[PDB]
Amino acid sequence: EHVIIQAEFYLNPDQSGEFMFDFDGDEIFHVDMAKKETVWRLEEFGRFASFEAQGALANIAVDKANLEIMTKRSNYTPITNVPPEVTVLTNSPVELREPNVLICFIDKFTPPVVNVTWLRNGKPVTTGVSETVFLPREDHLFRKFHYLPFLPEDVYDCRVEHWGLDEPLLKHWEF
Amino acid sequence: DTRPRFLEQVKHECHFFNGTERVRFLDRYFYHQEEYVRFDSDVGEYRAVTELGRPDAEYWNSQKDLLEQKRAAVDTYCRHNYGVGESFTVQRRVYPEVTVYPANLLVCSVNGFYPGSIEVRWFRNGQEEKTGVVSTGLIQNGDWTFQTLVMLETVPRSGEVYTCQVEHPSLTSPLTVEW
Amino acid sequence: GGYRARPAKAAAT
Amino acid sequence: AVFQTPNYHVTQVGNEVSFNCKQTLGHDTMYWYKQDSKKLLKIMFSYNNKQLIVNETVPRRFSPQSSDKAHLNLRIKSVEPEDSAVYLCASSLDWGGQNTLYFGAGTRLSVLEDLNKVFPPEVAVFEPSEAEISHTQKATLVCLATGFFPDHVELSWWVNGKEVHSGVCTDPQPLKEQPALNDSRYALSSRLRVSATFWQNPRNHFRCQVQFYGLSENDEWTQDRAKPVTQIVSAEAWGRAD
Amino acid sequence: DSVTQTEGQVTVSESKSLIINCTYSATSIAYPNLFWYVRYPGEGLQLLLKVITAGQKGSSRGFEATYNKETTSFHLQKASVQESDSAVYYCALSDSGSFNKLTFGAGTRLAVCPYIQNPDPAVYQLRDSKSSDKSVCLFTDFDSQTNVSQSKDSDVYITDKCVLDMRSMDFKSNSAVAWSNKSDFACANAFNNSIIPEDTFFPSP
Ligand SMILES: *[C@@H]1O[C@H](CO)[C@@H](O)[C@H](O)[C@H]1NC(C)=O
Ligand SMILES: *[C@@H]1O[C@H](CO)[C@@H](O)[C@H](O)[C@H]1NC(C)=O
Repeated sequence: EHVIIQAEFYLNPDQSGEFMFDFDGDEIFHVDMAKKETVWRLEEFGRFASFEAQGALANIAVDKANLEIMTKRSNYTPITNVPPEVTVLTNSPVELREPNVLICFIDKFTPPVVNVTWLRNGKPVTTGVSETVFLPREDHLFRKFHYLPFLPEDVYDCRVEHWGLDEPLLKHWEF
Repeated sequence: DTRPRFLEQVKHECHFFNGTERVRFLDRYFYHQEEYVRFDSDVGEYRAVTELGRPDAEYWNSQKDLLEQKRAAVDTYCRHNYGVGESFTVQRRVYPEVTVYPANLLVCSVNGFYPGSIEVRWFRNGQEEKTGVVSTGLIQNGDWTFQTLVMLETVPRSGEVYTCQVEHPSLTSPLTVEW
Repeated sequence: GGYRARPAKAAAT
Repeated sequence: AVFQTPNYHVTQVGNEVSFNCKQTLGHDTMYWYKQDSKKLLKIMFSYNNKQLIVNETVPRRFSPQSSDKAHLNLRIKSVEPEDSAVYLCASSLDWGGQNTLYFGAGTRLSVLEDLNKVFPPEVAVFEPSEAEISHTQKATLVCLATGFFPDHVELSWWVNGKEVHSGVCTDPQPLKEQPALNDSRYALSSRLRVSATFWQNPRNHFRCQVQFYGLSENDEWTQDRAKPVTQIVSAEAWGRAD
Repeated sequence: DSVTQTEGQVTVSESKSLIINCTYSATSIAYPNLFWYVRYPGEGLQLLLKVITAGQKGSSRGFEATYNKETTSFHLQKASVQESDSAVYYCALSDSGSFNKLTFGAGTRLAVCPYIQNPDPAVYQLRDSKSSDKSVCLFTDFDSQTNVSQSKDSDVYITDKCVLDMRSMDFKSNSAVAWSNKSDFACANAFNNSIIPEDTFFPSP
């Protein structure tokens, strides 16, 4: 009926870790390793519950030490890249002069490293966007969500760079 | 970049059935995307999924108070975290916005609802068409909401009144929209 | 209330 | 188990001390606790997989170290009189609050402004009374260990060369000879009771032993009296028929 | 975060019931766990019992404690205390929603006094084996009701009462020692500041 997953990972040699709680596919919260802070997916969540992010940093410290032991066990065999499957979409029916937001959904990929940008008319647009952390999967690949509010002559692309891709993948959405 | 990557993943899964009546706990460790050691509350001890986790299973199961701690995880960890977020996770109810419009085939946009359990039904004049129930499937917006487009393949003739009915656990009665 | 994290155990060396 | 060292140590203000601890439970998390002169237990540090996770506003004076999951050491550079306490080492399965802590025997640290106030105990054994023998058919020997500081002592009775435990009562705490002064010497008593026939045997030997933990052979000693080092001071008595 | 428990030492006769009060004032504890630790004489700290869920109770060695989140208490109880239960009991508090960090109470000292079936109170004078001009006074074989008062003179030294067990004869006795370097000091008046039985034996040396 319900599933709660506490997902953690660490990646070498990039030296980046992450920690989050998943509830039926949606993130409850994650822990920003840089600021040592707990970041809730919804601002309202932080007013109903609490979590000391210190315990998340300690888990990542153990995962980093475990990774070398596992890498040394496997005779330093690397991970084979898996190309992602982007899918752009809008969350509401499109109407001119009425605001909306695009969703560039990256799916089924590994390792968890992506260079994602928003191209408008061939020029990047970095104003007002929002990003989510890497989300876990049953097959242990990853998901991701990007958002861009806008107002519907303008063409919008979602450029995605991944190591498992020979060329940067473009996904177009115009009205 | 040319240099290779190395991935370590840990997942602590709490599986619930009929609330907290039946709880199963999993302590899973992964290398790249391959599980090598796992604790299961049904089994009761650590087991090696692959040959790579055999030392951890042998070493962990021998630690003092380890078996007593993991066997109590369904109570101290799973059933605890279930009640911490129960008010805004298990009981989160957001009512759906239903919009009917075609672009002939009619489209019943159902946006911004939660949770994912939902039922959509077309009605020609009160009969509930079956032929032409093309659905785009349930999709997750990642912001604790869902949406799904439910198209119908029919020729609207004269004063025929089509009805998109929506049934969701947030409501007490079905929601209907017409065109 | 407060959320509790299952700590990550150290691998065998 | 959880082993820690040393058991006792006495040093002057400003010196360095090193405590070492090891646990064989396969545990990931180890702790250091301080028990002040008021028996109040308070955490100091906590390590998880060779890394510090909890520092309870401990002065920079203290320097914990751990290069192995099962080891945890503590070094106090330039000790102060406030550092005189009992330091307990502990270990837990992990840093989860629902885990039991397994504690070691402890390290009793005594920091002094003047090492000239360290004295070993003088031991004396008092033979049973004729009245007690003829009134109860039992014989009690009283041992007095007096004039020692600090209170790092371990008393034990020895009958015919073997350490005995039956019929022994030792005071759980020493008393201060001049309780007005906070640096006062201590005194401790103990009483071994045997049957009158066993005491009236001349071939039986009774010895009160007091193990004292004082200075080491390393520290220098300016005074004229003998350097109060770790030593054993004993008093003995043989049985008498009449 | 603080823990309050029964202050000082508690003296109980054997087979009597015991209650050791403990209350915690969780003010910022998201997930409190309650602990009772014990330190028997000559040993180190060890867990007596613990409770992790807010409603349940833990039991060990005949002891019993109920985590009661409503009165934020964790009182320790036992129906019949044994002489082996004499120890120091510590009430502890941790937050499971954080790193493990134990906040301890001041600790409660328990002294279980046995019953002396055949008391024979007396004060004897014992002379030293080396020198004969030194001596101590021994008050022994008195009932467990008798309380030995500590000295109120810096030159008179009186120890607390002790219980030794001669396990071959299966005999138990109480004893306190008193000595002094004062000239007018005698065993007849050494324990005058205590309430001893009237039939206390004072032999003439
Ligand atoms: C992202 O860009 C950086 C340049 O700063 C590059 O080194 C890295 O390989 C890129 N990653 C991907 C997945 O394209
Ligand atoms: C589900 O759990 C409830 C208690 O929360 C119980 O009353 C009910 O019978 C359970 N249902 C089934 C099918 O076991």
